[PDB]
This record gives sequence, structure tokens and C-alpha cells, in this order.
Amino acid sequence: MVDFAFELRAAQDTGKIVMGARKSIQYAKMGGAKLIIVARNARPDIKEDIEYYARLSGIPVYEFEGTSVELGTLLGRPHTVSALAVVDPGESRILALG
Repeated sequence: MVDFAFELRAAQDTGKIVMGARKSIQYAKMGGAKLIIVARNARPDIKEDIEYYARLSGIPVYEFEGTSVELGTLLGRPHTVSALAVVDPGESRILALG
């Protein structure tokens, strides 16, 4: 089974990710992400924007079962992260969550 915490970090370290709603939506729009991760407490219109643009491109969205606080901490940031996009998984198995 896919270890979220471990595979997210593995993607961060060996692949390419962009963080935050703005970048996530932008990469969704341009069809440039392989997966978009959204925190459970992401602002309703941000969730709905991501889901829309991702659906247009056939990019899977995964809702993280935790707050933007926990997601930030997982990503090693001392701030909230409401969404992120996996551009290149690298050695990560994170895309299986799609």
C-alpha cells in the first residue's frame, strides 16, 4: 500500500513538485502536472478550481486526509500548504494514488 508521507517526500526530493494553490491551478490549467494534492481544509473555491482544471486535462486529484498545517509540515515548511502539484514523481510511487 502507498505510504503518503514517505512517497510525497520522495517526490519532493527526487522528482519535481510545485507548492501552493496558485502554482497548482496554473499547472492544472496547462496540463503540466501528473497529480494534484489538496488539503482537506483547502478553501472551497480553490478545491473547486483545482478539480475543474484537472478534470479538463485528465489529471487525477487526491484529497489529503489532513489540514493545510499537516501538509506543510510533511513538506518541511513552517507554513500551511493548501495544495501542491506533482510534476515529476522521480523515484516516488505517489502517482498510484490517482
